[PDB]
Amino acid sequence: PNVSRTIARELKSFLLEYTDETGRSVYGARIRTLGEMNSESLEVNYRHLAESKAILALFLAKCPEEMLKIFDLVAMEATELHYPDYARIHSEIHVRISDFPTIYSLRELRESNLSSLVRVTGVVTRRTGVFPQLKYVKFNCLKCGSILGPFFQDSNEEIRISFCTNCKSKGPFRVNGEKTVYRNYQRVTLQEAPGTVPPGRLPRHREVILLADLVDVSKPGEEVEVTGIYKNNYDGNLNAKNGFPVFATIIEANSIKRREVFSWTEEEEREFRKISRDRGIIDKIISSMAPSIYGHRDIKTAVACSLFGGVPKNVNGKHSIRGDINVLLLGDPGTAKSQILKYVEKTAHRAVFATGQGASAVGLTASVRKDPITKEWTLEGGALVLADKGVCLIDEFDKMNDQDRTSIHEAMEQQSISISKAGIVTTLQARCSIIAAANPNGGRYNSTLPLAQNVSLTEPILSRFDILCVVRDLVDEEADERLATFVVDSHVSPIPQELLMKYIHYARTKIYPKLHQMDMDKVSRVYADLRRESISTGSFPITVRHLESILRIAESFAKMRLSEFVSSYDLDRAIKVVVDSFVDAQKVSVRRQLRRSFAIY
Amino acid sequence: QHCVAEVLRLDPQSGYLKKLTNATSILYNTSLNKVMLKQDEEVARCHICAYIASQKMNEKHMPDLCYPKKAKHLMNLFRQSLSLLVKKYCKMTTEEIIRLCNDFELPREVAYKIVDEYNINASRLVCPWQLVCGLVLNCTFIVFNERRRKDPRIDHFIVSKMCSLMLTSKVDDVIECVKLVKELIIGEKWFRDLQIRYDDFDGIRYDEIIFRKLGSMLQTTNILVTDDQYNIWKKRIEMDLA
Amino acid sequence: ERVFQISFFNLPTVHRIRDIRSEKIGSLLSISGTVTRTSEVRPELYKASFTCDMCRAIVDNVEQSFKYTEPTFCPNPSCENRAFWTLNVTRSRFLDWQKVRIQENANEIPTGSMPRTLDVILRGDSVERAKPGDRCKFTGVEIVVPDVTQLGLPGVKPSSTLDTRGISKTRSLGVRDLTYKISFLACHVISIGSDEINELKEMVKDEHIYDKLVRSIAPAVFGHEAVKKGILLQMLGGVHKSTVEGIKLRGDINICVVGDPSTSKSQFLKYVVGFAPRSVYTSGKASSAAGLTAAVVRDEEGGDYTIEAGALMLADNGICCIDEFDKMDISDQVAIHEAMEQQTISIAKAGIHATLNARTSILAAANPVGGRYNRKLSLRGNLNMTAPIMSRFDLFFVILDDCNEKIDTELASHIVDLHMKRDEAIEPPFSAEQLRRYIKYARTFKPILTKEARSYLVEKYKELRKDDAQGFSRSSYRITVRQLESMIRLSEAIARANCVDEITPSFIAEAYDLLRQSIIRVDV
Ligand SMILES: Nc1ncnc2c1ncn2[C@@H]1O[C@H](COP(=O)(O)OP(=O)(O)O)[C@@H](O)[C@H]1O
Ligand SMILES: [Zn+2]
Ligand SMILES: [Zn+2]
Repeated sequence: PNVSRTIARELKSFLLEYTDETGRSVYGARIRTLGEMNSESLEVNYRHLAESKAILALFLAKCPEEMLKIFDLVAMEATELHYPDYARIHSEIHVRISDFPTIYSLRELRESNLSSLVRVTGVVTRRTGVFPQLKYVKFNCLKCGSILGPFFQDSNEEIRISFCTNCKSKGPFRVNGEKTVYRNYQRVTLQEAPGTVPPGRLPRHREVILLADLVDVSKPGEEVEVTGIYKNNYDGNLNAKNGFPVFATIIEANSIKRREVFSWTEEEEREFRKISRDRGIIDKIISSMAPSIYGHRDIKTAVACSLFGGVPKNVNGKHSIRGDINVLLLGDPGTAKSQILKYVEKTAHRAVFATGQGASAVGLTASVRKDPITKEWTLEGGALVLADKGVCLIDEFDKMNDQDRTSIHEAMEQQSISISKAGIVTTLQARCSIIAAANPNGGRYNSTLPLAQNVSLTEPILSRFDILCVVRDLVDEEADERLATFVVDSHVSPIPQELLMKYIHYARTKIYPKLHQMDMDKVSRVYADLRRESISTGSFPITVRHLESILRIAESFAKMRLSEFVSSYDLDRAIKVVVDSFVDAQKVSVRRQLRRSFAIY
Repeated sequence: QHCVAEVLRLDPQSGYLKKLTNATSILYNTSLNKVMLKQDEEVARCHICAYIASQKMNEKHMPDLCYPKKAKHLMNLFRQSLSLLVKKYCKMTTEEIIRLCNDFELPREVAYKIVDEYNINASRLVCPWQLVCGLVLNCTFIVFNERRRKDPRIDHFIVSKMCSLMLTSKVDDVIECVKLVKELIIGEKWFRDLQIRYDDFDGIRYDEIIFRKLGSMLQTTNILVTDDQYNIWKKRIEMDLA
Repeated sequence: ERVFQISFFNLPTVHRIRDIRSEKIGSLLSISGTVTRTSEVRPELYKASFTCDMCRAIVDNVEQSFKYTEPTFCPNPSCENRAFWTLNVTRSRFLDWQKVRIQENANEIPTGSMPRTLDVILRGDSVERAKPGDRCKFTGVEIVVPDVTQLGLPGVKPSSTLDTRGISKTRSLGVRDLTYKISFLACHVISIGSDEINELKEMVKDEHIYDKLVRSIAPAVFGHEAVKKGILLQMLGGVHKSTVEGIKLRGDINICVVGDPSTSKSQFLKYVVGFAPRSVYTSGKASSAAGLTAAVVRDEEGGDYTIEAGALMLADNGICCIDEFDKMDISDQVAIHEAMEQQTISIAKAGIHATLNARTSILAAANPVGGRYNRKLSLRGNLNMTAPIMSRFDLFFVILDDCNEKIDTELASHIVDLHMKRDEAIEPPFSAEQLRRYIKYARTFKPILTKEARSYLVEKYKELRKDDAQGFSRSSYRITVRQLESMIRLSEAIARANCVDEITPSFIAEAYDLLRQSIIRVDV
């Protein structure tokens, strides 16, 4: 149809004089922002030109891949009157659409619907390539040492020439990749939402193509809304068709999203400092850390120290100190052990939920792995590797063999891995924060024995844990009265977690607050004190490991408060923590240490 | 649109350019809308498109527009869908000698002048290869005096080029080809305009030759060399250490 | 503007797949079988244009069934080679497609036998009436198709060749080999395998119909009421929606039992698989998880892959009755754990990833280590299966025997009376017929709590944990909060079992006494 005359003038009328509220030319903003941005794309809300006139959508629907022809050129028209030499730079424009109401599944597609506007739902998985393919073509001829002019390529074919401008010769032709111009092409997988596959049925799957410089706007595990068109694929080698002569189908999709990049502004950090300096945030930290369970405050506090990370240093590049904090929990499975760590995975920055064998992301090591695509040898590392700045969670630490244990040992020992396999040798940075859990032998903790005697762990990696917290059966009435009430009300002051991760994102950047040697020889004093009081009634010692850790906790709380340097009356908190850490870690014989080592409270 | 403006502004090689890009747009549109018009390589698809768009607006020109098998096919298909000098008495055209002049990448104005010369005075001839040979040679010697003034390696390369473009091992005939046209074309106002433009006057400037010939000794026969010459020759021996 | 479909249903005769020979060709013939797969909708070549290779002359016709390759006639025949052609896509008509894989049913099978299978293909608007893992009764005509799989086989092989006799002077023989399979098509298919209002209005008005429904569900088997009760609430599901975050629940419930052999555990399985709408009996041992869960194709028959109909993927809104629990592998219990932890699954192979969903409610079968369950030890040292899998279980049962002669005598009486062909010994309140519709009513009743009730639930859990106060006696598996959510989903199930909305403490007191009874004591 040659009604492109009326159609073009009236759609450009739409494009220009569009007014909806307050006489608002909404798309002038779009185009001027585009030209500001060196942008290649532009969006147009379907609902309003559909409100005005819908046989727009009809002459679209009959052949929408031919409805394009006026609109891309119209973009350049509006562009150059507001941005000369843009057409010089950006050779061509694509467009985007929004707000289309019709819905189909990935299964509901019928022949009556294709070659028309299609709008689906699903999930982007198995992302492959951002490969380049052609849009402009020139050549290297042999019978003459010269070229071809510029040529646009269709949506559905290769190209080949036998004419030449010098003569009608079908000489050997070859493309000049060393001069041609290209664009972005993606092949993408797309699958239905399993939260709604009805009873018994299975979910179908499809394949998707993504163009227009919109590649890598997606990642595995996202809910997506591609609106587009639909068609077959005459990809040659088709006369070998047994059965009936029936063909695949493929989408070309234009619009794309991810619903169904954390950073700090001026006021966002203004308020951070405002609240950090004002009167002891930390009670409200543990009030707002993880309301999954009402639970208990002590281990929340321990892992709050584990959150922020302290400060590492080296004495001129030697005698290193670890700034980042470790933890270790244990106790009967009847209570919530595998909850808040996954919460923390949801709440941190560059956290991970790895695991041992079964329902794991990776095997907690690094290895020369294949890839399903084209046998790409790669070097993945355990989730420890991923958060060399951050943290690595684990559950069921016990359930490990020789080497998967030696690895974590190496990590908390020298903070670096080594590999001696496969024509490749290397070390890395494993300065990660460790968290874990495990299960005691016999459900209950066996209160009447020490730790390594009760649980069958080994010590040398056990020593790295500044904290080793434990609970057991909590047996009184009030335990029931609170926990049953909460767990039923699940189905019958504290600050946003967004603000809290944005605080740590603000914290690991800026503050490296110091400590002033003002009254620190009390360290030397109370250390020597309790290091003797230990032998006074106890079996095992306490060692400088603990002291170093208390200092790391001190700077931890410094980063927490966000103060400029150490405060004295918070070393009380740090040392109290390590004190009542060693309290519960021992026999009933320690019951005298309960009375002795309280003066340091 | 780039390629459209390219092939559309390929015709020269006010309302025209505008109406013709619009024409090709809606033409290509109409041709691709329906499922009726296929197996048409885009290799060639903006040419009788442009010819009929010439046919449409107001004035059309059969020459210099189509400038082949399927040219006719697609036309109907769309239109339904809607030595050299011993050779005696040779013949030539506009574009034959546009080629033999454009081989030096000379402008087209000089070529049009030789064409006018021909089509007025190609009447009483024996062989036009001589006349046009001499013509384009005395275009080259007049416009290319600069590069030759500093590069005497040119005059051998150029004469060798036109010696074998017209397939001879003997050349003194070419010498005659130059001096005879120079005897002939010697005194026309346009030739005059070119000589004031590109300033040969036997290959030498005016403000020099008049003192060469009126009767002077101030006449500068540049046996000596200019100052900038030495100013730049000194750099070659500056680094003589290496 | 017109294309059509037709079908003929309610034929008199059935033929199994083995009951089909080479004389029913082009014949309507009704078969019934079973499904293991579906496949991908791919719209089909009904009509399609072509065009001259030397002009725009289009032909809007099609060779349709097979021979889909070449017309001859041109409108303007003047051509050097009018034999071959071009094509086009749009001046065309299309219609949907679908493929399944059809399978024998168990109740008709021979010895020394596999469920011999073969392919069937659909067309038109009657599609979407397929389904995996279900019996169906098809009807269509004995469509067939070429094949080369049948090579390497004995005897002689037909071959086609044009004639070169009577005409002469005109692989040059143009020889094609021809050898086929006997697929099938379907004109129409159905899913094989009122005053009921008054029926059920009369049944509901009683009070001890609980006990009736209890006792009526294994008259084939003798006693062990707990089995009856648990199975009767197993089909009943708990409300998985009662959250706000979108983090969710495994709304249904799960079961297992223990007992020495020479026991009637498997009778219960065979019952419920002989009753259940959706179910399966399987090994417990002789299985890879590639059998339980779905191992899938890698791009075979040219077209794309398709998720296999998983066995354990099945039991949507139902059960996977599995015996022989103890001899399970390492990885299968692993996979099971992954299946139970969430109500979701993740799969991959050849780079492909999956994601599925289900709410499976397992009942299965324990086998102790030596079989002998030492009554004075705890559950764990005898069970031999790791903690998380031993956990997630709302329930455990034990069935162990002893000398009681009065009752043993009547038990043997029941057994030997069962060797009286179809005797009246199983006289229930009623049969499976009304039971299934009663279930389809009751599954969706959706009960409600009250403040008095939950306030009493709390104090009763207090007393419960206070039995772990002096636990370790009447204790072989100890207390946690799994137990209380288990109890709550059980109250949900049991109020649905009552088909009434509001539950009271008296009804949950049955669960109180139950879990009080679910456990084992030991010696001083
Ligand atoms: N205090 C609690 N409040 C609510 N739910 C709890 C509580 N304690 C335990 N749970 C539930 O019981 C489970 C305990 O699991 P966990 O002991 O972490 O398993 P594992 O020991 O294998 O890691 C949790 O998933 C949690 O949902
Ligand atoms: Zn060539
Ligand atoms: Zn023809």
